[PDB]
Amino acid sequence: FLKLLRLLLRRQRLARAMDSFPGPPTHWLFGHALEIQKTGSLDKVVTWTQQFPYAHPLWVGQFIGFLNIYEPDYAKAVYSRGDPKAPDVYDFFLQWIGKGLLVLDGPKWFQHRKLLTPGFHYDVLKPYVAIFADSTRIMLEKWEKKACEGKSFDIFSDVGHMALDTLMKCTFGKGDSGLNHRDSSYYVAVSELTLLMQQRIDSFQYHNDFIYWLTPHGRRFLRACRAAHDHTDRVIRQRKAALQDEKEREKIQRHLDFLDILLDVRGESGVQLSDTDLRAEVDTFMFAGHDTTTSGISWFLYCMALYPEHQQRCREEVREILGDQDSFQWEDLAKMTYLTMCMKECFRLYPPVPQVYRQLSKPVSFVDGRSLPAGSLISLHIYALHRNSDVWPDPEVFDPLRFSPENSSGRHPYAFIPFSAGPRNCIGQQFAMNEMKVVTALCLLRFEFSVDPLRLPIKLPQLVLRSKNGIHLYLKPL
Ligand code: HEM
Ligand SMILES: CCCCCCCC
Repeated sequence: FLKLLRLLLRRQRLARAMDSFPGPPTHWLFGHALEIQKTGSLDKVVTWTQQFPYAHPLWVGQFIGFLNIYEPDYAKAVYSRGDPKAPDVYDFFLQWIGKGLLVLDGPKWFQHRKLLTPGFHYDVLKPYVAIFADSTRIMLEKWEKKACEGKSFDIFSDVGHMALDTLMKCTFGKGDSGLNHRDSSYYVAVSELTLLMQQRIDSFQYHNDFIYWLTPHGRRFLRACRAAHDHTDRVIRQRKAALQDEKEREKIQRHLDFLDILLDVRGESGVQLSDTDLRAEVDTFMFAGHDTTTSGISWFLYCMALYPEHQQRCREEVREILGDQDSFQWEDLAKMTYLTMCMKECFRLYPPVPQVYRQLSKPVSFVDGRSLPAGSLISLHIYALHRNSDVWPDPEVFDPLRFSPENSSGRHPYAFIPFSAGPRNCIGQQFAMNEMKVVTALCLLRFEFSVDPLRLPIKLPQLVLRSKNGIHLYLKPL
């Protein structure tokens, strides 16, 4: 009883705050869940976006109500203020990545953010360029054999194994050994975790913790959680043991990679992390550092396939930059200006993270006079934001030149936020951008990509942006 009364009072509170915001009709039980759970609901939200300027309410089951926002001023008003993440959504992370940097709020988040930000300084990243090329070459060898077999194949999983391996070699001290059967067990568990958690987000019956853990869904989730934790436990043990080597420990001790910072080599961290805190940050970054870039690369190579003229331009840019070099140098990534424009245009139409959430700790007033109070829930729809017609002429049209120096000089700084923005932006953005430029550059020099008209990708939200049917492409070796 006590709890049910509070539940209805919040229900009425959240609803009243959004009364100045008209929105689509709500089912009496599911709210908007039934539209959201359909294939294509990202595009149905885009249509709601045209019917309701700026923002519109959004309900999952008549108890939780978000304000879906999709206009730059509205995005800027919230995502510049470092309000906490929406606990109704991010609490589902807890059995999986825990209270790591993505879930933390408040001054503990800033401590860890201060702690981990040196791990992604460009001097730490320069050596990673060589690792990116090695791991890509391993993937491209597999691909030259499949290609000569004549059938189209899904590239997503191969890109993921490659991304996972390159993430661990770069930021977790993995040695030259490479992928092992156990690494694929981790990869498969993330699929299950992001599948199930995305469905929990859209399924209000699964919201209550007590109930969820009794369902087959929740038990499946907790089996996957343990599988992920077995992986991160080994990676941690392995690096503590490897630092017991005299040669190795002397060597590490100017700039430290991600996992060594956490392990507080050289004592300089100035913060003491619990084992819980440590594993949560490893869980968090092991996930965020490969799931996202897998989506980005895979969707990019799809966009290059859809648009061979752009693909050929990118192929010629990177070919001139490489010359007779054995491999690209960190300095070369800046010259890939046109590849970067296509990559941004890809992320506009195919954002690797299409939706994020906040819970306002303070009120906010928007550019049109409407406002919201503290305690309300914000749903940043990056997908619709990037297709906003008031901001992007011909939104569905792929045009890399949208991101030329001239055409972006007066860009609203919150129009194109695939890595978010404000204090809770992506810590890994330049790690990711660098990885993806090196991988896709080598991909284009080695293969020419075309789509499969029989198996065109369908967009599938899954925390990051996946495909219902993979990304099946045809490859020509060169
Ligand atoms: C294509 C690449 C990437 C995309 C699209 C992406 C997207 C995002 C987004 C949208 C956020 C905000 C989270 C929210 O609003 O809830 C974010 C934050 C973050 N990303 Fe990424 N990310 C990328 C690459 C990376 C990489 C490479 C790593 C790890 C090495 C990573 C780790 C994280 C973490 C830990 C945060 C939280 C930072 C904080 O709260 O201070 N991301 N990312
Ligand atoms: C609720 C969706 C958030 C996904 C964040 C992923 C961070 C890279």
